[PDB]
Amino acid sequence: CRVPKARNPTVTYGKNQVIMLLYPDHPTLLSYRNMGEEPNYQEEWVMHKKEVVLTVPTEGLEVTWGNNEPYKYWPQLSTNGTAHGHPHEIILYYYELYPTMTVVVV
Amino acid sequence: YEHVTVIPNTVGVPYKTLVNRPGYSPMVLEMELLSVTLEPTLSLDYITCEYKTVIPSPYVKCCGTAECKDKNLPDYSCKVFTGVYPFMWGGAYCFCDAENTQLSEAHVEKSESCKTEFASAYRAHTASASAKLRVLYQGNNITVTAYANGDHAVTVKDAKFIVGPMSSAWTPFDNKIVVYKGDVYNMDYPPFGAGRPGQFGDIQSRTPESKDVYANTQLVLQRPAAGTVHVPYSQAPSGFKYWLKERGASLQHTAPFGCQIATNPVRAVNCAVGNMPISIDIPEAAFTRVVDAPSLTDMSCEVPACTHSSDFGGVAVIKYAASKKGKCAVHSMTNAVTIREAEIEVEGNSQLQISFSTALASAEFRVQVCSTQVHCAAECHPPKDHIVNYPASHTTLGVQDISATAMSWVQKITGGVGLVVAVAALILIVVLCVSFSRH
Amino acid sequence: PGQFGDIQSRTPESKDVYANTQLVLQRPAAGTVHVPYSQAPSGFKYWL
Amino acid sequence: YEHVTVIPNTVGVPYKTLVNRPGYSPMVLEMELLSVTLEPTLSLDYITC
Amino acid sequence: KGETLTVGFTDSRKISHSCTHPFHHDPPVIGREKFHSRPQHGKELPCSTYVQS
Repeated sequence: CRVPKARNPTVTYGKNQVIMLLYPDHPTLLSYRNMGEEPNYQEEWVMHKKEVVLTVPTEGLEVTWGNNEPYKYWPQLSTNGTAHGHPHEIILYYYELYPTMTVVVV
Repeated sequence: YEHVTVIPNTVGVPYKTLVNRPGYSPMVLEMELLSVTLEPTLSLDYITCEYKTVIPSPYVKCCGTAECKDKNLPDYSCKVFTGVYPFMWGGAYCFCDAENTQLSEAHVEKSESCKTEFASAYRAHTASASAKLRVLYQGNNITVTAYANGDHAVTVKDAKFIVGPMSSAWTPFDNKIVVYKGDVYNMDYPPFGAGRPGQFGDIQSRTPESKDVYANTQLVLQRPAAGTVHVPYSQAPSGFKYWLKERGASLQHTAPFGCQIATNPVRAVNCAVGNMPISIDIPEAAFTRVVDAPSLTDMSCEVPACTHSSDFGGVAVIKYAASKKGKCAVHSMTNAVTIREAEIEVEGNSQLQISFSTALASAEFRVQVCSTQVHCAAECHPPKDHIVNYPASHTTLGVQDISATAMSWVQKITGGVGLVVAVAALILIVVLCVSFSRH
Repeated sequence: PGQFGDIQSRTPESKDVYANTQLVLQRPAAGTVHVPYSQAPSGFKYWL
Repeated sequence: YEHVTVIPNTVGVPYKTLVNRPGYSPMVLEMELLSVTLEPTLSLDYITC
Repeated sequence: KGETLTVGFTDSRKISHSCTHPFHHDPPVIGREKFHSRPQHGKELPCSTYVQS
């Protein structure tokens, strides 16, 4: 049987975050899983234009939109702070990348 | 020469292994998993499909009394109703309107559709894990396919490859699975012959073609409407149809470690779990003696740019003086920095350019080239982008110890505090020494 | 794309038109001669 | 790469800015205002003659 | 889609005959999208049909 493929979503990125704007014509299933030990599978049906914000773990996130082939996303070690320079710029750099270790070590 | 290394089971990621055979120039082999398949052994328990209810024309016996006998059909039920006075299109069924009875019977059979639309309940055991590996050997791209059990060696280009056993026995498939068409589900399906009405497995058979059918539909015959000959009943709707509507997500969408699930045969593909030992028997022809190999001197390294983008965002340029024209292997001496190129060409007095990937905020590493090493370092910048569609080519940062340079602030503070302690300790020691001598 | 102002012009009669619809052409299949594409729906209709 | 600068509103005087994008050769742009117009919105009160 | 099914025909006397019987009709979803008609462009998945033979 022939089945439709939902329109490509508009995608923007944030820190460890993927933001999608969905454009369904008809009810479309959206689902995603983590690619690590605990997939934390979640799914929802979307019957209208919607903005969905997904969190991306270190191991990466896989997202399936309708009948489209799945998308895979991985985070980069981006910062608003910087390495080197002033001591406070260095702490911000490491805090943003490793907020758990930074607090414990400091 | 037998070379043994271990690589991660992550698929689509190349790994570099350095072959070190004394007396010969160092060689680097590049290996990448293209596919890893975990194929479980299955044993069919039973088939679940839609049932059909069979109802033969009711026997209407007026004036006298009807009766029936027990039958051995899968879910047979029989009842006789009294006081019935049914009508047909042309008038009353028969002469007398009193002391009449109707005999109704019904049973359950597997639908003809069970040959096409059904779910198979399997028991799963161990998996015959196997993988397809890409190897860069002597500059050539070759592939092998073998079972990941440390056996079934495959020889290509006179090189014998042994893969496995797998470091992990983990599988996305549990002991009891159900396979609809292209979908596989993990569910504790009921024991054969113990199915329940309105639920998956309400009707069961060992094979699609079998005549041995179990059914539990709670089929109950009801009294017909007055003046009619129809046969009413109360029966639970097929549990197969309910299951199809309530299947939920299949393992293809819910499995851990990014496993891809395929059927016919049932298998898990490219699960990022554990690692895979690889043993290669390398022909002597593949080794060049250090006396025959090119030798490099007066080597130095600079880094025009470095970004820890996770995609070979670093570039390094190494100047060398070669004794003669030839090829040299290149390998990183640290796990923090990975070099994209496995080998380079050297001629006369020139420079080579290589790319690298690191998680380090500042790169400090040594690069090994044919019988020589050069120390190379530079500050690295963060990427502008937050998200990518590929896995990092480098390894993790690891335990703090590899943090950014220009960390002299840590040493200055630690040293400043340590110095204050050392001085205070000395002052106390001197006073204690004087106090000790005095009595 | 998909938002109010996805298509803009200074005046109703102007020939100077800005557009950002993320129009992507897709491959045809099964011997057909159609020209499939993926494009964000008008942000004007969505806004309305 | 988004580069943000501020220049004086003096017209006919060129200003240069350096674009520093790590990993790439430094780029220099030159900007000059040729004209700046401040056009007030007016509402007519009356005509006298 | 509907909740009832009606079938009928015209008689030799030009009299209409029909029979209405309750029936829940709501076909299963094939794939991950709910559509009301087959598209010009799309993907193909396994399904079951009745053969015209």
